[PDB]
Parts: sequence; C-alpha cells; structure tokens
Amino acid sequence: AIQMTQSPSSLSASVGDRVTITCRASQGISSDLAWYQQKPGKAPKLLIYDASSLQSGVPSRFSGSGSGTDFTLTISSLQPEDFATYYCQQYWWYPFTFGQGTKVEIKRTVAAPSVFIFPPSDEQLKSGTASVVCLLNNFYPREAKVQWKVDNALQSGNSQESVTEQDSKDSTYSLSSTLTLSKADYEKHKVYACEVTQGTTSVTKSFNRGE
Amino acid sequence: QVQLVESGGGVVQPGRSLRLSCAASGFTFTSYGMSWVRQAPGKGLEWVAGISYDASDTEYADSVKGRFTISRDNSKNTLYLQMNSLRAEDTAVYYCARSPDYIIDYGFDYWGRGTLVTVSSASTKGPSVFPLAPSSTSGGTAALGCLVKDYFPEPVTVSWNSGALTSGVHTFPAVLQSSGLYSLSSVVTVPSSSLGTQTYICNVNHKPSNTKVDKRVEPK
Ligand SMILES: [K+]
Ligand SMILES: [K+]
Repeated sequence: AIQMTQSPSSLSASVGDRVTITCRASQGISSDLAWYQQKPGKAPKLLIYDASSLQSGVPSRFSGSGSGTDFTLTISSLQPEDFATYYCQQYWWYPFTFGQGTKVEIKRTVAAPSVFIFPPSDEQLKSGTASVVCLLNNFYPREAKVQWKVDNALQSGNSQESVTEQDSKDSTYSLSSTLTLSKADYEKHKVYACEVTQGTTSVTKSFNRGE
Repeated sequence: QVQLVESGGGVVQPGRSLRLSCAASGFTFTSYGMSWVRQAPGKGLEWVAGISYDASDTEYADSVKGRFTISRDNSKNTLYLQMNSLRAEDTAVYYCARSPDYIIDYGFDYWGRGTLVTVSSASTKGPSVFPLAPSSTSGGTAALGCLVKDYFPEPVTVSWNSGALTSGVHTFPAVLQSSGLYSLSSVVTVPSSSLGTQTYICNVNHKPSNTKVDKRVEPK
C-alpha cells in the first residue's frame, strides 16, 4: 500500500499566521490527493481534491499544491475556526490511505501548572485498590515531566497520564497522572508525592497517609 | 439535504460478527460510490472499504480483506458493512462516506455521524464514581473532582451541578486499563471560600449500561 506521511505531527500558530502543512507519498500518485479538516467529536470535512481544486464551501484562504510525491496544504491567514487536525488522503490506487494527521494548535505564552494531589477515598479502599490522582491544571506548552514518589521510592509502570485539549478560555492544557496501587501496598507506605517539572521549575505536592 | 446516518454499533466479543448500516437521503443514491472509514480512539483515519454506484466493484483495506463485506441496497438507499471475525484492533468509530463520483475517487465529500464499535471480551459495566476531595491547601482557589473508574464501554458524560457549573471544568479522555475497563477523572477549580456553603455534585451518565451516578464531593 502507498504510505502517506505528513509533517509536522503538530504545530502551534497564531490567528493571521501563514501555515503550511506538507504531505508526502511513498509512490507517485499524480494529483489524486485530497485534504480534510477534522475537529474533536466531529466527522472530517473535505477541503481540497485533485491536490489543488478547492471544495465547495471552503474558504479561499485554503489552497493546495504539488504533484507526484510532494504535496502541501496552505492556510494563508489562519482564523480561529481553522485550529483543528488536518489529513491528506490518496485515491491513486487501492487501498486508499491517509496521512497520520497534523494538529494545528493555538500558540500562547508559557504557563506554569497548578499542581494538586488527591489521596484515594475511603470508599475506593474498600474495593481493594487505591488510585492517587495528580492534577496539573492550566499549563502551556503541552510538555511536562511527572514523577511519582512513594516513601522516596520512584515509581514506574503503575501510573497513567491523560491530557485535555486546549481550553477554550485560555488555550492551556490540563493533565492527570493516576497512580494505581493495591490497598495492601497503599497501607504499607506513608508519604505519597507527585513531582512536576516544567522548564526551570520543579513542584512536588505530597500527602501523608493518615492526615 | 444530504444525510448519512450510521447504526448497528456497540459491543461485540472477539471472533463474533457485527453488521453496520448507513441510511442515505438527500441525493440520488444510485449514482454515487460509498465507502466506510473508521477511526480508532485517539488515532488517525483508516479507509475500510468502498463500493461503486452499481455495486459491481468493491475494494477493501488490507487489514480487513476476507473478513469484511461491503454492499448496498439501491432500492432502499442503504449501505452495509458486514464485519466477521472481529478483533480488538477493529475497535473504532465507523463512518460511512460518499464520494463525488460513481466510483470512490476524488475524496469523500459527505460523512455520517459515525457509530462506535467496541471489540472486547469485557462485559458492560457502569462506573464507580469516587470523590476527588479538596482540603484549603491551595489559596483562594480549590480543586476537586470525581474519579470515574472501571466502566465499559465508552462513553460516559460528566456534568457538574446538573450543568449549572461549567467554568473551570476539565474532563479528561478515558484510558483503557489492563483490566479491559475504562477510567477517567473530571475536575473543576472553585473559590475555596465557597467550600463550606456551596455543594458540588458530579453527574455521570453511562448510557450503555443505563446508569446515572450523582456523587456529592465534600471537603475532607
Ligand atoms: K443528485
Ligand atoms: K474488486
């Protein structure tokens, strides 16, 4: 099958910026390429067909170019409704294949997270498992290092991270890190700490099992 | 008014079969090629199968050849996808999509709403909702929330105070645990001075199990 590769996987831009998204095919596909826009929870919307032909109802700031194996999608003046994920698709030969997608996100100033730690509830402990949740609230950019320490012992393999999309108010992200332990392991230890590192700042929020 | 409406999604155990339908309206259905496109949770788009206007030609993705069959009833304006020998990797939202052609060239100009297919041996289960309680250990702002743990399948919806509280609400996407069940947290930041007077209740709806849970999150 023909492999489609997009670049970059994600990019941050501002309203009014000129944005260019590249799509490359592993084989020549002439001009049989389409571009799509997709927003969270919605179906994709066709933007361009035949590499350069604009689909009806698509603003003229969207334009496509290229042929063979090198294609580009250009947004001349980025608008607030353009922040979304964009896919290319070849229909040169079966099976039809998509690119992995390029996420166009909102650029903003760096923001440090507000860190909160939540012990497991007494209700959950009666089930036999303990979930310890660390919350990183309203930070930018997306990157952050979160480490769990249980009585100064660094934890690994027993935590999962989840990130929200950019907030509609301040364009920041939020992140949860959930430490999952058995009830027995949780009762055998005292100090539970969540260390969040971003840039030149490390913040450790902790609690002592009992207080 | 072009409308494409999928149906037939849900939970199916591995190895079983499931049949999706797509009801079309608003255009001459017999003149356009149709396709199925799927999207795994948090992944990209994958073209699944396509069929010509007169049903005389069908094409399939490599991962589904020999397992899936696409067909159409041009007298009922309905598209079908028969999915046999289903695997966990087939878990995705499935869209039916029209091409502006009698075959399936020139992209996909109209899409349905999508229907979720979850392939797993896990049984349907409503969520257990545990409190993420505040202390105030954070100044004028306090954080609280609800741990929505061990439900199947997707999705759950979370509101706060029956929808009256929307500012500062963050509901994280679910993660699939090793048990096969899903889990997520929903959090909200509130004025810490309100913790003694205002009540905060998360409302968790799980339509697949017909379960709604209301959890009062009180300071501890
Ligand atoms: K027509
Ligand atoms: K064929």
